Amino acid sequence: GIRKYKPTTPGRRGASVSDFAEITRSTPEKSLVRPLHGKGGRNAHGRITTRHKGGGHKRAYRVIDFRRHDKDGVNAKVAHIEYDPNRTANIALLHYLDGEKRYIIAPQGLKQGDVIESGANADIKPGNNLPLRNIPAGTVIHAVELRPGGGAKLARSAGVSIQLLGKEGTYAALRMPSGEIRRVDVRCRATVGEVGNAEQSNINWGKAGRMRWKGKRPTVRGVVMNPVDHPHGGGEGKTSGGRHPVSPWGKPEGRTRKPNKPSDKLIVRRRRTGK
RNA sequence: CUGCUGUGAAUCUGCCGGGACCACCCGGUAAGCCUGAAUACUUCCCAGUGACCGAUAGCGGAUUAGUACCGUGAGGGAAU
RNA sequence: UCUACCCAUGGCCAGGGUGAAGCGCGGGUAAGACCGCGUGGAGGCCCGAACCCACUUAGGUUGAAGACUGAGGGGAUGAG
RNA sequence: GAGUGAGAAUGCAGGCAUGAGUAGCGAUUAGGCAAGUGAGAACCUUGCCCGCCGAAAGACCAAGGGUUCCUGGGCCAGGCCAGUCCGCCCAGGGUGAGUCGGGACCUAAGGCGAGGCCGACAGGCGUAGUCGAUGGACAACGGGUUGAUAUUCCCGUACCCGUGUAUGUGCGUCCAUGAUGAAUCAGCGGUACUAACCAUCCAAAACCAGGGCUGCAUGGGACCUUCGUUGGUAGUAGUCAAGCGAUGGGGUGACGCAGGAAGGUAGCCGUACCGGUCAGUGGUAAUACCGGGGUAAGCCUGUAGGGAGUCAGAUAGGUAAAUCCGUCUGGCAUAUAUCCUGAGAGGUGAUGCAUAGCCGAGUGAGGCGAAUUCGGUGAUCCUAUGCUGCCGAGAAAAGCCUCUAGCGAGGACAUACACGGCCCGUACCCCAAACCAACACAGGUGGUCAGGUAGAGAAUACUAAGGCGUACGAGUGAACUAUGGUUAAGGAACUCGGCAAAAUGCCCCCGUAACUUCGGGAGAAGGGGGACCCACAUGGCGUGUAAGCCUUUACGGCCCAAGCGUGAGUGGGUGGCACAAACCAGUGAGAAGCGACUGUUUACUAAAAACACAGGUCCGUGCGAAGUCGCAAGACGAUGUAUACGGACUGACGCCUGCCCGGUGCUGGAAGGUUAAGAGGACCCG
RNA sequence: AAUUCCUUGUCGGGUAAGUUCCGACCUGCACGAAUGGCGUAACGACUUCUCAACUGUCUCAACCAUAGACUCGGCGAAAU
RNA sequence: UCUGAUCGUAUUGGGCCUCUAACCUCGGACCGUAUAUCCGGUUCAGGGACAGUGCCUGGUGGGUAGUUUAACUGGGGCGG
RNA sequence: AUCAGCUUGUUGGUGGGGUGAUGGCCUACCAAGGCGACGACGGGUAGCCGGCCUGAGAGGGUGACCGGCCACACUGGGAC
RNA sequence: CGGCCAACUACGUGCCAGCAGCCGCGGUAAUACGUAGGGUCCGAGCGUUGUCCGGAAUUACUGGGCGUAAAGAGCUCGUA
RNA sequence: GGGAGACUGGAAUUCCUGGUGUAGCGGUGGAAUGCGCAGAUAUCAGGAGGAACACCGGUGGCGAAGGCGGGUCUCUGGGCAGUAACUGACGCUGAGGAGCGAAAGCGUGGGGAGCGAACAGGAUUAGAUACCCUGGUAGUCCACGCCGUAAACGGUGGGUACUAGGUGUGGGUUUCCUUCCUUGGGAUCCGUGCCGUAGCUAACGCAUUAAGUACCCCGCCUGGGGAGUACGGCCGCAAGG
RNA sequence: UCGAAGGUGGGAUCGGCGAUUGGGACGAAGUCGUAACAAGGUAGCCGUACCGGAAGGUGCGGCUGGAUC
RNA sequence: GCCCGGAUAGCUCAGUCGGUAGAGCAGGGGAUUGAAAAUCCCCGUGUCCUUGGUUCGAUUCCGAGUCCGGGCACCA
RNA sequence: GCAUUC
Ligand SMILES: [Mg+2]
Ligand SMILES: [Mg+2]
Ligand SMILES: [Mg+2]
Ligand SMILES: [Mg+2]
Ligand SMILES: [Mg+2]
Ligand SMILES: [Mg+2]
Ligand SMILES: [Mg+2]
Ligand SMILES: [Mg+2]
Ligand SMILES: [Mg+2]
Ligand SMILES: [Mg+2]
Ligand SMILES: [Mg+2]
Ligand SMILES: [Mg+2]
Ligand SMILES: [Mg+2]
Ligand SMILES: [Mg+2]
Ligand SMILES: [Mg+2]
Ligand SMILES: [Mg+2]
Ligand SMILES: [Mg+2]
Ligand SMILES: [Mg+2]
Ligand SMILES: [Mg+2]
Ligand SMILES: [Mg+2]
Ligand SMILES: [Mg+2]
Ligand SMILES: [Mg+2]
Ligand SMILES: [Mg+2]
Ligand SMILES: [Mg+2]
Ligand SMILES: [Mg+2]
Ligand SMILES: [Mg+2]
Ligand SMILES: [Mg+2]
Ligand SMILES: [Mg+2]
Ligand SMILES: [Mg+2]
Ligand SMILES: [Mg+2]
Ligand SMILES: [Mg+2]
Ligand SMILES: [Mg+2]
Ligand SMILES: [Mg+2]
Ligand SMILES: [Mg+2]
Ligand SMILES: [Mg+2]
Ligand SMILES: [Mg+2]
Ligand SMILES: [Mg+2]
Ligand SMILES: [Mg+2]
Ligand SMILES: [Mg+2]
Ligand SMILES: [Mg+2]
Ligand SMILES: [Mg+2]
Ligand SMILES: [Mg+2]
Ligand SMILES: [Mg+2]
Ligand SMILES: [Mg+2]
Ligand SMILES: [Mg+2]
Ligand SMILES: [Mg+2]
Ligand SMILES: [Mg+2]
Ligand SMILES: [Mg+2]
Ligand SMILES: [Mg+2]
Ligand SMILES: [Mg+2]
Ligand SMILES: [Mg+2]
Ligand SMILES: [Mg+2]
Ligand SMILES: [Mg+2]
Ligand SMILES: [Mg+2]
Ligand SMILES: [Mg+2]
Ligand SMILES: [Mg+2]
Ligand SMILES: [Mg+2]
Ligand SMILES: [Mg+2]
Ligand SMILES: [Mg+2]
Ligand SMILES: [Mg+2]
Ligand SMILES: [Mg+2]
Ligand SMILES: [Mg+2]
Ligand SMILES: [Mg+2]
Ligand SMILES: [Mg+2]
Ligand SMILES: [Mg+2]
Ligand SMILES: [Mg+2]
Ligand SMILES: [Mg+2]
Ligand SMILES: [Mg+2]
Ligand SMILES: [Mg+2]
Ligand SMILES: [Mg+2]
Ligand SMILES: [Mg+2]
Ligand SMILES: [Mg+2]
Ligand SMILES: [Mg+2]
Ligand SMILES: [Mg+2]
Ligand SMILES: [Mg+2]
Ligand SMILES: [Mg+2]
Ligand SMILES: [Mg+2]
Ligand SMILES: [Mg+2]
Ligand SMILES: [Mg+2]
Ligand SMILES: [Mg+2]
Ligand SMILES: [Mg+2]
Ligand SMILES: [Mg+2]
Ligand SMILES: [Mg+2]
Ligand SMILES: [Mg+2]
Ligand SMILES: [Mg+2]
Ligand SMILES: [Mg+2]
Ligand SMILES: [Mg+2]
Ligand SMILES: [Mg+2]
Ligand SMILES: [Mg+2]
Ligand SMILES: [Mg+2]
Ligand SMILES: [Mg+2]
Ligand SMILES: [Mg+2]
Ligand SMILES: [Mg+2]
Ligand SMILES: [Mg+2]
Ligand SMILES: [Mg+2]
Ligand SMILES: [Mg+2]
Ligand SMILES: [Mg+2]
Ligand SMILES: [Mg+2]
Ligand SMILES: [Mg+2]
Ligand SMILES: [Mg+2]
Ligand SMILES: [Mg+2]
Ligand SMILES: [Mg+2]
Ligand SMILES: [Mg+2]
Ligand SMILES: [Mg+2]
Ligand SMILES: [Mg+2]
Ligand SMILES: [Mg+2]
Ligand SMILES: [Mg+2]
Ligand SMILES: [Mg+2]
Ligand SMILES: [Mg+2]
Ligand SMILES: [Mg+2]
Ligand SMILES: [Mg+2]
Ligand SMILES: [Mg+2]
Ligand SMILES: [Mg+2]
Ligand SMILES: [Mg+2]
Ligand SMILES: [Mg+2]
Ligand SMILES: [Mg+2]
Ligand SMILES: [Mg+2]
Ligand SMILES: [Mg+2]
Ligand SMILES: [Mg+2]
Ligand SMILES: [Mg+2]
Ligand SMILES: [Mg+2]
Ligand SMILES: [Mg+2]
Ligand SMILES: [Mg+2]
Ligand SMILES: [Mg+2]
Ligand SMILES: [Mg+2]
Ligand SMILES: [Mg+2]
Ligand SMILES: [Mg+2]
Ligand SMILES: [Mg+2]
Ligand SMILES: [Mg+2]
Ligand SMILES: [Mg+2]
Ligand SMILES: [Mg+2]
Repeated sequence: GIRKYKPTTPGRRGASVSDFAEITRSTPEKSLVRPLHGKGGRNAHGRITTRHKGGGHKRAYRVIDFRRHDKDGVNAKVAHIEYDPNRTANIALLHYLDGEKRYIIAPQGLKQGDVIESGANADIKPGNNLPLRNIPAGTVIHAVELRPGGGAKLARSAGVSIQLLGKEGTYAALRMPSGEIRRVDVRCRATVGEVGNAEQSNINWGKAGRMRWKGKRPTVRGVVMNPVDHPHGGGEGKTSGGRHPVSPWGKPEGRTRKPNKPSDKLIVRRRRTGK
């Protein structure tokens, strides 16, 4: 759920925080943690290539299993649900009967002690991962591969899910969280369920400093820059920019998907805008 | 004459040049290679010359001179 | 090697206030909501040194200083 | 034949005038006298005083500097005066490490980068690697000594890596003691070649206007075959048992922020005891006063605190194997049981070292040397990489431990003796005239120690240890300027404006409005008390010794007179103009505009109403995405996946956000009009 | 009106006196709904107006001390 | 053979559906390789004569670059 | 009730004081009580009664004179 | 002296001047206006205003109501 | 069809994809905006998605009222009859108070087919901020809160006893006639309708389901307007109650 | 010690005036529509919401205190 | 003040070529109605602001004057 | 279909 802060200070008025109710353990698996460091939005040239990044809390990477392909038939039990800094969803530590320990995105409703299984023979129960071929149409799924063996790429953020609409030949038709309908190979893997932590979107961060903790630097509006800095810059007093809205690099607001991408053959229709 | 991109021949009745192009004459024999001398220059070494300078001149530098000193640095840079 | 921003790894923030959530107990009820009393120690929270700023004013203005000094001023567990 | 004629280009170089014997001589501490030295003394030396700093202007470092350090000498440059002095000049001397700070150890960001990929060339990136501390690991403390170094030399006592010899205990390759487990022959049931048995489904050919045969398909039991069962051979021959053990596997290393409480110690304040003083004053001979009232690492011991279940069977998940780790099943556990970890107390180290004083004797060296108990207070240091809470969820590698793989005939451990322990730094300055500042410059410079009395305090006042008086002085009641001080009566009449001053200020009680997002507003406002002495008081509270009580007798527990410390209140008295006494230390109230708020900004005339902000909407983006850097490769976005990411405008919150798609963008469409190169090649011309 | 030229608009309030300020009117030169409109508790070294207290800001200036100024000795510039 | 309607044999262009073999894959596995999210090879699984990239060509193109933007004038601008 | 909470000598106790007398009447200590929708605490109005006026009565209104109580004596306080 | 409510006609103005407790009377023929004659009720008094009760069963105890006139809480549960 | 949760079914509207196929479709009192000719409407197939549940289905059932209808399953409330086994007046009502409470509306997050305030055009008209037409946003739907009103009506407060009958219908019991046919008929208990006596009512009407005859408790009225308004207060995010 | 009057302070509460501004009632023969009463020419009314010079219009749910059949 | 555009029926607006003055509303007379309004049918209404000039002829093509809308009156 | 007022 969401816990609302009391208005004891201007910075806290209106703000809220996760109740972290699903969290069972406060520390990660040592053997599944890798180091991570901040990039500040700078690339190999040391140039800022993504603005508004830097200054966030230090965090470590939990190795998430996005393939789940080498454990068909080996059941696992959910040992813990824990917080991950690197994504909106929570993560579930699985103990396989192999004695292997792996992290997976925690689906909605998955509790400690549940049994999870993988592969063609698995039951259609939240957290079970199996080829789309064996997933009946109409089911809600997440963490879907784009290419067989490529690893889960779609529907990974907290609360999101994909609906498997149907199967025809080698392809399954999927409705994306965005609403776009697209085809994927039926050999591609998916996990049954929605993604957990769906309440996170309702959090009111409350104050500038908390976004700084999350690594977001301030965004200066174009209209308050000078012409040399931004096409919207300039003018005496307040202005609307003095021209059609453009990026800081002058690109107009239009479609930016490249024409004639090969994936255009797999896309049935694009998302609808302003429905 | 020559680069890149397409297209793409004939072995002497051949082919290529004679300022679009054609004919006729003339010259030559492409898509293989090598080649001394006459020409250009002087960090450095030797022997000399000047209706050239003679210490604010002549080299930035006749004197610890690319030194002292200035500059983060590239670099600037004396005076005796 | 100034300055702007970022990355990694360390350090620093006298003293004094206020009293969030949570927890516990007692009222209250059919159970609650709710209400007292503790415990608790939250916060770009409060007052205020170090420290970081530079709001007002006087002096300096061939300065002690190519931007400073005195007197007050702001932030001071944090976007430090 | 000309580098041939200067008065001027805010011309250039050198020398030198004018201003002028003028302005200055660089803080907010301050010097004085006596004596000495010397040609010369306000400034040098010594003594006695005075003053200043004392979270520093004291003490120790990093960075930086580079001989500035010590001794002797110098005094025509330098020092804002003089100079016998100097951070200046000259000569000589001075820096000693297995343990300190680094390397020979380890990695972070980042750098470089074998091959490599990309790029006309130049080059751009980057893999394996290899560097790179601000972090990880790793062995020493106290005292003494030189003119100048000292955890480095010496003394005392330790600790950590190596090497050789000797001696003594067990452990063994070959001998042999213990230990397991596998091939194969032979006696048995369900897989199951294959011909059939049973149940069930279908119609080629099909009869007639529903009926049969045959074949096909599926499931069950059964012969061959094969797998499994249990008798022999085969513990026959194999294999394993002493240690070393990874470059490989697994643990640990291994981590945030806030917040106490508790238990300690350093330090400080007293005190038993010890040594000693009479400071020419009215009183004060021990009753008063002054000085001591010390001592590390290490090694014993294992308290407060914190942290943990253990054994057995199975396993190939851990890029091979595993007795290790992980996982799953069983049995036994809630104990002050056991073990790990760990402040401190105590013991030892220490018959030593050190010290208040006292001898003589002055160049200042040397000898002798007392007491050393008990309490109180108390850390920002230690237990603590702990514990509790929270969300923003908090390096790596080596090292260490363990596991096998693999090495193995020799090897492990203990004691004694004799030895090795490399390289670089080490002087001195280091909040400063020795670093950054052109200067012996009121600026700047990270870290470590933190005495006392007032006090909440690292504020502030005075002051101890220690360090300074810091480099022009001497005079003098001018105006005037600066910096402080006081002011009759009036009290904003000043002025653009209460600018600047003045005022308020502390602690404990009482008492506090509109409005509100119910948190606030609020220290709202307004008001009362505060000194000293005595009594209550041989009281209350903290601490806690003797005695006493309990016990799991120990580094136990309970209680506790005395002793020490310490408020708060009540009553009475006493003194002043004043009791927050000095220093220190909110002015308050009513209302409007703008911005919600804490923040950010024009280094050096603007700090704001500008920027940011949490919140909102739109647009883009389906994934080496969109966007951005790049010629590319590649990178960031993101080890993210539409509850995400980028861009645009708006800017907490409350109530709301109307009409226009003609213009110009953006999105979609393609029936018309128009339209490139490429195709075509009529006809015409030479 | 941080927007109003005319304009010190007009009326009310505050003052002995108010081109500023507060409340209104609407004749909006030339407001207006995310270059958001209208409000808003809390917050401000922002800007504006009023009051209490307080004062050398003033009526109106006087006196004291220190650093310069001034005198003597030493050193000894500068712009022009 | 011609006004013109048609069928099959060639030649040659346009569209559309497929196929695999060029080409592509930051999809999997394996090897070079002790080490290796580089790179290369092998192979499997997908795209596929499309895409990408040469050359030629028409658009969009203040994203960037070089430049232009007169004179007269009772100062210049505006007007003329 | 368009007035829901009020009270700290306030509610009770003991030892004193006080009065003609009982009693927080006063006082020191001790206990934490007392009064309230059977309207406490507030606000408004009013001297009360025998009676009078009206009315079939019940009731409504009223308190001049006469008679009984109470209260005050320019306003507020005090005692002798 | 219209009806309540005892007591009527003429003249004068004609929605004027005026009357009135209520309903209502005055618009050139008024028993309601003004005057006169007559009449009626009271009489040293008669009228008017104010005030209270009655009529008012119109706060209904005696002594009223709530389907449609004013009036059943939107519906339950339950405290005194 | 009393409530709650979960899952699920088909018809139809809309959209999408693809055939077939053209030039009209759509709409009205009559038209026009509108949708088409870039391939609509119509017709066929497939897909998506949301909302409401035809027939059964009634002046019938259940619920305190508001209300409740596709199916299935799970959890759960009330009512009625029969039997008198049990308790032994434990009852009734209820100022304040608490809870529930259509639709609209409000907050946050989803969803959005159809419908549709506002908003556009078209038409009508003197005008037409309407009625009619074409579109169309909040909303209507879901999750969790808030709001607390309706002609929330039987315009009829709750409990109890009594006072001619007749006739429908829903849920139980029982006696007879007997085929044992059974809507055969009777009696009885509990609902729900119609019609009618007595009695009541100003009348209309009510009439064993009272507005009759009586007892207990609550709420409410006191001429029409001003006004269910102002002020104060309480509640609410606001609207407002 | 207690203590009238007096002083100071921040609030309670009851009123009066107030530029400007809200609605209410009444008034003669004014202006604009025609919403209600008949099916009042779109049945009316109730709650609520949005809109419009005004009456009022429209949506959602409700009522008959609704005509014709 | 400078530069534009205006000025036509009672009102609001077209017209322009040098040979014109036309629309909607209002007004007047009929019709419809018991009577108004709405509606329907016949009618009337012009220095084309003033002013001079060109021309055979001016609403029209020039210059001037009055009145009225727009864009400007700036830099120290 | 339309049909306001006195
Ligand atoms: Mg790099
Ligand atoms: Mg951004
Ligand atoms: Mg997370
Ligand atoms: Mg968010
Ligand atoms: Mg911004
Ligand atoms: Mg700007
Ligand atoms: Mg630009
Ligand atoms: Mg502007
Ligand atoms: Mg979006
Ligand atoms: Mg040629
Ligand atoms: Mg050659
Ligand atoms: Mg010479
Ligand atoms: Mg020279
Ligand atoms: Mg430079
Ligand atoms: Mg240098
Ligand atoms: Mg703060
Ligand atoms: Mg700054
Ligand atoms: Mg000066
Ligand atoms: Mg300062
Ligand atoms: Mg201050
Ligand atoms: Mg302050
Ligand atoms: Mg502060
Ligand atoms: Mg904090
Ligand atoms: Mg010359
Ligand atoms: Mg000369
Ligand atoms: Mg000269
Ligand atoms: Mg001179
Ligand atoms: Mg002079
Ligand atoms: Mg002078
Ligand atoms: Mg001087
Ligand atoms: Mg000095
Ligand atoms: Mg002397
Ligand atoms: Mg001196
Ligand atoms: Mg001092
Ligand atoms: Mg020296
Ligand atoms: Mg020396
Ligand atoms: Mg010397
Ligand atoms: Mg000298
Ligand atoms: Mg000198
Ligand atoms: Mg690296
Ligand atoms: Mg590289
Ligand atoms: Mg290379
Ligand atoms: Mg290294
Ligand atoms: Mg280091
Ligand atoms: Mg030394
Ligand atoms: Mg970790
Ligand atoms: Mg004496
Ligand atoms: Mg010890
Ligand atoms: Mg001793
Ligand atoms: Mg040293
Ligand atoms: Mg220096
Ligand atoms: Mg200095
Ligand atoms: Mg101190
Ligand atoms: Mg200090
Ligand atoms: Mg100095
Ligand atoms: Mg001096
Ligand atoms: Mg003086
Ligand atoms: Mg004075
Ligand atoms: Mg005075
Ligand atoms: Mg003044
Ligand atoms: Mg003045
Ligand atoms: Mg003024
Ligand atoms: Mg001031
Ligand atoms: Mg002051
Ligand atoms: Mg205030
Ligand atoms: Mg006195
Ligand atoms: Mg601000
Ligand atoms: Mg603050
Ligand atoms: Mg601020
Ligand atoms: Mg500035
Ligand atoms: Mg400033
Ligand atoms: Mg945002
Ligand atoms: Mg890209
Ligand atoms: Mg936009
Ligand atoms: Mg803005
Ligand atoms: Mg387009
Ligand atoms: Mg004004
Ligand atoms: Mg005025
Ligand atoms: Mg105003
Ligand atoms: Mg604007
Ligand atoms: Mg808008
Ligand atoms: Mg806008
Ligand atoms: Mg704004
Ligand atoms: Mg400020
Ligand atoms: Mg002086
Ligand atoms: Mg002098
Ligand atoms: Mg192509
Ligand atoms: Mg340009
Ligand atoms: Mg050029
Ligand atoms: Mg010009
Ligand atoms: Mg001019
Ligand atoms: Mg011009
Ligand atoms: Mg007594
Ligand atoms: Mg009275
Ligand atoms: Mg009566
Ligand atoms: Mg009579
Ligand atoms: Mg009565
Ligand atoms: Mg009466
Ligand atoms: Mg009545
Ligand atoms: Mg009744
Ligand atoms: Mg009624
Ligand atoms: Mg009712
Ligand atoms: Mg539900
Ligand atoms: Mg179609
Ligand atoms: Mg169709
Ligand atoms: Mg009840
Ligand atoms: Mg009630
Ligand atoms: Mg609703
Ligand atoms: Mg709304
Ligand atoms: Mg809603
Ligand atoms: Mg919504
Ligand atoms: Mg409710
Ligand atoms: Mg109601
Ligand atoms: Mg109803
Ligand atoms: Mg009702
Ligand atoms: Mg009844
Ligand atoms: Mg019945
Ligand atoms: Mg009846
Ligand atoms: Mg009745
Ligand atoms: Mg009313
Ligand atoms: Mg109301
Ligand atoms: Mg009110
Ligand atoms: Mg008024
Ligand atoms: Mg009507
Ligand atoms: Mg109607
Ligand atoms: Mg109508
Ligand atoms: Mg009606
Ligand atoms: Mg409407
Ligand atoms: Mg309706
Ligand atoms: Mg200007
Ligand atoms: Mg009319």
